[PDB]
Amino acid sequence: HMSYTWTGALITPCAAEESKLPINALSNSLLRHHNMVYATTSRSAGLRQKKVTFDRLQVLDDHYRDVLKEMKAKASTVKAKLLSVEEACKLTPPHSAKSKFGYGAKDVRNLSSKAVNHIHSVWKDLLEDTVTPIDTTIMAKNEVFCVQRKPARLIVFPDLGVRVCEKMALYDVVSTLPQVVMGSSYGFQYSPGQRVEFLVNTWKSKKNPMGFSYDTRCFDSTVTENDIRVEESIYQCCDLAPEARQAIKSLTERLYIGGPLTNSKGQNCGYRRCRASGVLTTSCGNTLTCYLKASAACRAAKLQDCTMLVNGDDLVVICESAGTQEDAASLRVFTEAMTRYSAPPGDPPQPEYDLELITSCSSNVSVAHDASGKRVYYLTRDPTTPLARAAWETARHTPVNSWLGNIIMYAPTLWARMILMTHFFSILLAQEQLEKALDCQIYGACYSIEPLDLPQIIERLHGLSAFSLHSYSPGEINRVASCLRKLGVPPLRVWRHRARSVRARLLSQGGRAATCGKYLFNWAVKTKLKLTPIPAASRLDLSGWFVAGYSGGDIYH
Ligand SMILES: COc1c(-c2cc3ccc(NS(C)(=O)=O)cc3c(=O)o2)cc(-c2ccc[nH]c2=O)cc1C(C)(C)C
Repeated sequence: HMSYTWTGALITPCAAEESKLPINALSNSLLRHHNMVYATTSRSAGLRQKKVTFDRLQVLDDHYRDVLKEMKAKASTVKAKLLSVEEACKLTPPHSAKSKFGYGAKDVRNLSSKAVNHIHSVWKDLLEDTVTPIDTTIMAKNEVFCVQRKPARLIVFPDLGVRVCEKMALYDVVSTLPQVVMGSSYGFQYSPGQRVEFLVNTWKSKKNPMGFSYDTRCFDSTVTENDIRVEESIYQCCDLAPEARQAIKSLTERLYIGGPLTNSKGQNCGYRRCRASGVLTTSCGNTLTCYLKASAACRAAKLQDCTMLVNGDDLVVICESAGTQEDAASLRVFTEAMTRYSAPPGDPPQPEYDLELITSCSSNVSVAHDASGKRVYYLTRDPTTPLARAAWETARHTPVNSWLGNIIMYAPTLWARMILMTHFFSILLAQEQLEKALDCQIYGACYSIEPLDLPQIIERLHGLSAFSLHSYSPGEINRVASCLRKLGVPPLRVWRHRARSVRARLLSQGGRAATCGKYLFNWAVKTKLKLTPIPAASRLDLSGWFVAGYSGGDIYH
């Protein structure tokens, strides 16, 4: 029961790959330790192949079937709709990988007769054939990190025509089913502020709280045929149109369970028998499976009052403590149950008795103070990877602007405000590109956003307090200052000086640029301006922002 089998053919790139941090005239103003930053390339794909390839053994007990029965009872209350070709076309990212059959993402988005006719023939084939394995492309992802080198992560995806069909059959399912099945445990329904609120309220709801994050080693590879069939039985609980049922069965049999792996040059690389990382159901499938195995493992370990928080393969459990030493033994049993369910740990989970010490989705809760001096909880993270990616983005245009996604998601943080906002607004001002829409990712979905709209976006997600936070915690300040010394990033005092200039330059432009100066950089001036609700923020359509996760799902909003 191997996750993969391989032919020996290489995982090949599509274009030139850079591993060394590109340098330009702007680089040194952000980061001096250039050799610390690198990008993964297809050169390390062979090492990743070794890591992801293993035998999976699964032992399913009564706790597993009991949780699954409860999940199916909730899933049966869901009604989902089939999307039209046209509706599914419009969810396609403008730079999504082109089809092998003579059309691309822009042809799909424009509803070109050629794209639409091929999609209809792919759909008809799904309904008529529920056996033939569907082809997939295997690629090495090019991602930027700081040293201490990771081999490239792999991406496995079917053709563009298949991806549009996945949307038609399952978009409504993967967007609505997880919150119904998992309720408040479904992480992707929350904005960062709502996630903090859920974590704080959960922690407070326990008499003697204990919390831990559970890291599964190579989660996609641990996903078995059983897991993928169990996910399909959950989707099948929904009230569906007859064509959607048939398409879901077909996609499960032909694509989700497994299939051949083809490199960018058209050679057969091998065969997958685990989760494909680049399908519509990757996020929903991972969330459901992680929640199922973990809820079952909690009952096996006799963990009292376990509240889960699940986002794909990312898991946080908050429960009642049985005493520090009993909690450590309880965690070893939870781990043994997860292992029998084919979800062994990367790092062994550690019990935590301080909410701020739990790391989940690379993040943690911290505390600052608003303008009135009131304690305010917010989400932060170690800024090393955001800063390594900002350095890359300073010298190269990339398909996804991580700095923009990081400013959006981490707007209240000391590091996003003082460094990311300051640096990138300075760059945009110099290029007169404040109005230019840029692509970013929020919970795996793609968005096109104008930097000029950041004050309204931030107000809507985090509230006006995101522009007034001060008196950050010593632990947070120390982590940021340490990260800056390690990367050779100028100290926070330099950023304050630069921000005063960026603020003045923005205010000088007037209009929307002045609003950016006023709201984003009020922290930089000694005599602070009174920050009132931005009229434009109320008009924002932010409906599908925090509904579901779509990592690898090829979604554009
Ligand atoms: C939910 O966790 C997040 C996540 C977050 C966490 C996460 C954890 C696990 C997975 N796993 S998977 C591939 O199986 O779906 C997928 C995801 C995912 O898509 O988004 C992502 C961000 C984020 C940061 C910067 C730009 N864009 C973003 O989406 C912020 C938060 C916080 C903790 C701040 C709410």
